Amino acid sequence: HVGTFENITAAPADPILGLADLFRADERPGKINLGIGVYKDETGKTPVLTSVKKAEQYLLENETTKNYLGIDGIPEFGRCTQELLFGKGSALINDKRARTAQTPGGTGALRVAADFLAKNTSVKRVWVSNPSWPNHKSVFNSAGLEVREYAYYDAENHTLDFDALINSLNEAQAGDVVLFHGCCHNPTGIDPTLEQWQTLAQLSVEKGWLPLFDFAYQGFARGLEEDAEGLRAFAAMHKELIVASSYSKNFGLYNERVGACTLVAADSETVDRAFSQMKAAIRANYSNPPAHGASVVATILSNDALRAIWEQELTDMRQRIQRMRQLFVNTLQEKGANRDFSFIIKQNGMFSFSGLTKEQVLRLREEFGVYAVASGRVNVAGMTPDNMAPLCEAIVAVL
Amino acid sequence: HVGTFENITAAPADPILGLADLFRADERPGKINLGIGVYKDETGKTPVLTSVKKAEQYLLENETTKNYLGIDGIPEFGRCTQELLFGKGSALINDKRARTAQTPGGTGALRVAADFLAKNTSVKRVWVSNPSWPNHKSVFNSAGLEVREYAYYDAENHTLDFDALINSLNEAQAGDVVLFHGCCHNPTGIDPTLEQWQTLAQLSVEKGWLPLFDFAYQGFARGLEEDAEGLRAFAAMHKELIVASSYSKNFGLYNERVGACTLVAADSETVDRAFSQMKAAIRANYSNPPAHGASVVATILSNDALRAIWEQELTDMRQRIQRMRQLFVNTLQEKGANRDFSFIIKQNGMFSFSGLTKEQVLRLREEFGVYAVASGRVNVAGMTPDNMAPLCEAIVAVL
Ligand SMILES: Cc1ncc(COP(=O)(O)O)c(C=O)c1O
Ligand SMILES: *Cc1c(COP(=O)(O)O)cnc(C)c1O
Repeated sequence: HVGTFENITAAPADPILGLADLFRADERPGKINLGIGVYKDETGKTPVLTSVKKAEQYLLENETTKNYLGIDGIPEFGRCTQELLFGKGSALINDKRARTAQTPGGTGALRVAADFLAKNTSVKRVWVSNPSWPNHKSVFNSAGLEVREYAYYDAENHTLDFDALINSLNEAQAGDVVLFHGCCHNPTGIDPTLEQWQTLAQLSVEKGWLPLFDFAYQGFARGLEEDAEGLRAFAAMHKELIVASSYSKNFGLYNERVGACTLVAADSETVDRAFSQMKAAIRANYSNPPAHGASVVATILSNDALRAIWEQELTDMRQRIQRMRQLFVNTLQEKGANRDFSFIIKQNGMFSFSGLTKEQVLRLREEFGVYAVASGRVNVAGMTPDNMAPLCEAIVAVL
Repeated sequence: HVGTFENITAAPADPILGLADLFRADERPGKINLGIGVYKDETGKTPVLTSVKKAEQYLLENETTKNYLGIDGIPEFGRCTQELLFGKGSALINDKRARTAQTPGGTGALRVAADFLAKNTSVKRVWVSNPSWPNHKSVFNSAGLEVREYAYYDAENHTLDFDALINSLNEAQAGDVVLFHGCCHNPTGIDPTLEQWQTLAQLSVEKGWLPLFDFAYQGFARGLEEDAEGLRAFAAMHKELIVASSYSKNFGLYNERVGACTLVAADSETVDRAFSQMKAAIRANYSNPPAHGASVVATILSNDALRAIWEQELTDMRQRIQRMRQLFVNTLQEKGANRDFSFIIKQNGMFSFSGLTKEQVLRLREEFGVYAVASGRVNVAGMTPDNMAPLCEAIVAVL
């Protein structure tokens, strides 16, 4: 008989991860990796947060069983997640209009929403920004959903092309899903202003879109509450929406897969009905979520002492990134750059388009050991005082 | 605009988890839970294994980062998993014919395999035993695969109907997937004999099936090596096969979601080619797997001192279940059951069909607070010397 795997086509190379393999292979000393997708501290390390170590020691001393969690995970983890997203006194919580499922990471939350929508609604189309996180298309496609793109990035002024965004979403029908990055847009770091959020919220209601928010970087732009203003503007006007949030970055719990899918409906009776089908899609996927990572988050957010520690560690991460953004611009200037890189200061989060062509990105990698994604995206959190000067010297040399 | 979630139908109750929710709510003090497949010790607790607590202490004091694992997880975890499945000096291992991905539990391993098959091959049908774990149909249906049933259990004699098995499977065409329980068949507890396994291994290669092994209870029938004989018979004869395994139960790591999906192809080139697509299906699902549980398992299996403790803890779990099976049969006769329950002694694992009708199972729950699955499956590992007498008095009362 002929094998079942005989004529399987090899999968293409992942953009972000395909670079990590080429970097680890590079035997040259001093190589710099700006294609990473995680945070690094002043010494180039991705440490475990102090609040997390404390929480983990408490769990080691007090856990008496590893018995299964419910399909939707730790209840306290859900309550605290909804407070972070909507605010302590949100009407969505008091009206019992939101239900939250603990998921393996923000990716798991997007996949659960995709499976839920594909199997239980007439949704057939998801609209994603161009550019966006490359994995968005894979997740919704995995459920058989068509993914269309809407305009976003003005590569001339390094700003949000709001006029083209509206025009490109003209063909988005009622009942279509429109995906928004809550804050720190990946990869451009360009976020709508509060006024622009409100315009989109109003337009979303008139057009009949189902908004889906991807919230992976709460606390990395301006602050916890500030970074949720855009979502809460939608929450105030919409009867229904979906939020896929992640704690991978703002708790440094990347490999513990800590995320949440939050479902909002018109009333308590409708969200409970819908949520039962979301739990069914989780049951047929991974059954129930991993406990350790979410227990840490729940312990920290429910303990005032630990939460004060965590919030300061998040501030330390946010402030270091802004300093590197400023130091990056000043050092490029110091090293003789004629191109204006001021837009870097105006962008939020770990990522920004350097504006380098693929040809310049290629020269950095093979000629200077500086590794960036082919799109020109660079992780500002991968920059340190020790590597800033070599990095900038390389960039200037290819401009 | 009408809502997208307005016309969603509530999901039905899970045959296993819907029962567990009822048990937690029951206020009667003498209630007994024989439903969910979770181990209980002599005191009715589900403790953390001592080896696990020690491994978790090591991790707490030596982990320096939570950085993402690779899509396929911890390497040593994958290596140790293949040794348990195939043996120390397996030809599959030395020939580099096997690839293993760490997955969120055994369920996650099933969904990953299903997603991988539905999107990269011509597989349309999956053959699952009748009866089987209820979630099997849900996992493969959600990936878009049709599920056909083949005969297995002889309800009159309480044994394996090996004739009806071979007959119903003659309708399975080449390229179809046939799911086998590696050991401790859920829910019957009847496993094929080594002679019957070898008969199925030979019939499989002839008809061109794609074997899929669900291995959730390795070490609970007779032993680690002994429980892999059936699989290792297929492995020494097949060019391709898939093994979804779980560490939820033999490590008591339920809520940390520790499993593996192992892919076997004809040669190292085909397996790496197919595995690249499996890693793609994982990326579009949960991205990468949770570390804590798998790290514990790898720490234990790689340290001879810890492993020695774990192997003894697993032996005690296996033996206690066997003692409860004997005690269960002896006590039923003591309490006046008359019917012969000797077949329970010949069944392996946690689960056994009590032979009770759905109506008797219903009476046990409403009238006596004894909670079993509607199929009559009872968890022997939930029986203790303290709850054996009330449990058996209730069963005799409904006979
Ligand atoms: C036969 C079978 N397959 C798969 C599973 C799922 O195991 P896990 O909890 O690790 O997802 C179980 C759990 O009971 C099982 O009995
Ligand atoms: C990182 C990221 C995710 C996924 O986060 P995980 O918790 O690692 O799964 C989703 N969306 C965006 C925009 C991200 O940057």
